[PDB]
Amino acid sequence: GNDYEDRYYRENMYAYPNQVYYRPVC
Repeated sequence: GNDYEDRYYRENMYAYPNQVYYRPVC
């Protein structure tokens, strides 16, 4: 399985945040 922070690696790279968003900083 996997257990990260919020739940999974969502606070890193799940779908939305590729970097921050991706090109724009957010």
